[PDB]
Amino acid sequence: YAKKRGWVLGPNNYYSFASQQQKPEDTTIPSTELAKQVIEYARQLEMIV
Amino acid sequence: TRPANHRQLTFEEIAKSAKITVNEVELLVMKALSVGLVKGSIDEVDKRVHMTWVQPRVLDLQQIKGMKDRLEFWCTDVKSMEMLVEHQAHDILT
Amino acid sequence: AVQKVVVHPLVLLSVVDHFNRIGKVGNQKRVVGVLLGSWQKKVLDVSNSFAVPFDEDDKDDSVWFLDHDYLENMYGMFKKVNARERIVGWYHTGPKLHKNDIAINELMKRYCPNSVLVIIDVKPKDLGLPTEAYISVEEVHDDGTPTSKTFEHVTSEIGAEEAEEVGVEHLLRDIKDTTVGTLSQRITNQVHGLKGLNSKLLDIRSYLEKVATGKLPINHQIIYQLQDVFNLLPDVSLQEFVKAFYLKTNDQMVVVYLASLIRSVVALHNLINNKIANRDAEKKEG
Repeated sequence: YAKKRGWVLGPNNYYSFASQQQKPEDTTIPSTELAKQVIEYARQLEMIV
Repeated sequence: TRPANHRQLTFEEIAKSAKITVNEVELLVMKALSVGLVKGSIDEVDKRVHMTWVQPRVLDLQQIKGMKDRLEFWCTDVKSMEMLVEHQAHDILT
Repeated sequence: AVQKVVVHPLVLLSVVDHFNRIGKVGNQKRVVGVLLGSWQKKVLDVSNSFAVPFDEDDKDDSVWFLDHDYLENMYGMFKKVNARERIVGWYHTGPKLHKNDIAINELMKRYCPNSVLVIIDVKPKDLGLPTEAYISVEEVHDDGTPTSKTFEHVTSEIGAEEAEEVGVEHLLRDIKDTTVGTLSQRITNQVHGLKGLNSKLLDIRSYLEKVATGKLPINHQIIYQLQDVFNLLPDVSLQEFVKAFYLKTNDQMVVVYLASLIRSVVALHNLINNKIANRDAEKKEG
């Protein structure tokens, strides 16, 4: 596991790499696809005509 | 300098640029709000000043260039979304 | 101190009349007449108007002739038939205005103190472009720039009267555009509401790249008038929009959820009553 992956034994301590990202801010990706979902409602509130 | 990206500026940047101490940055911005050069507010739970700049002026051709590129981005984003609306709702346009 | 003008839908028809009252032999390609109005308090109103013989030579572009005697009689004739209407200014057509319009204006200010002009469009009518009005103002220019006229713009609107609006609906008779729309007129109001948007935005960069090159000299007036557009558009980040947008979006999805529930029970009941009436006429025909 030390030669393939990380887990480097140093001063009697392993070190596994780790992070995280952040995304609550994007109202923009539910802006385009929601606009598609609202129109395809109103497309189908008519058109069997 | 920052085109309204993160307009909430902290005390360190004013104290560095205006070479004024930290005990005078609050008296400095109340004088600016008194005159009418800006209409922002002051927060001290993070020691950061919110800024809504309302007093414009002259600029050079160098700020004209990025203004057009933001305008060209402004042009191509609105036109692309009209093409998505015109294609999607053409059958109910009439 | 003019807020806006109100152009009734009668006077522009008289211009389209007088645009055709000269085009049989005239090559003037502009129509100049006298605008009559009813200045009430602060908003301006235009009820009736008329025209006047006017020519203009392209050479030296400073020669003009107005008929004052025809202006004195016919306005005096209108006062006798209607002592309500009076002068408010003048009008001319053609998008490209000639430069006698200061010379015409500064003469007939002896009639009207707050003299006003209205520019209409007879041929440029394809896109969304209404009539246009300016105002007679006299300043130097800005601070230290040489003196000129600088006709300032006053915004314009269209308003009819009671018979002037009901008589319009009887004339059209072709599409008639009913009130509150059934999802088809409303989306097109957002379609061609946006077709005029980028037509303005293409026009801003066209003048900007004209002056970013530097052919025509700058006007500082339009610079900060453009600069407060870009640093006053909203920026949607957190807890001011993304919280508060779903609070009214997940609100309005509850009431259209009734439309899912109710309309499905409507057509189901119409299915039951037909399938009862079908099989009972079928079982009793034989």
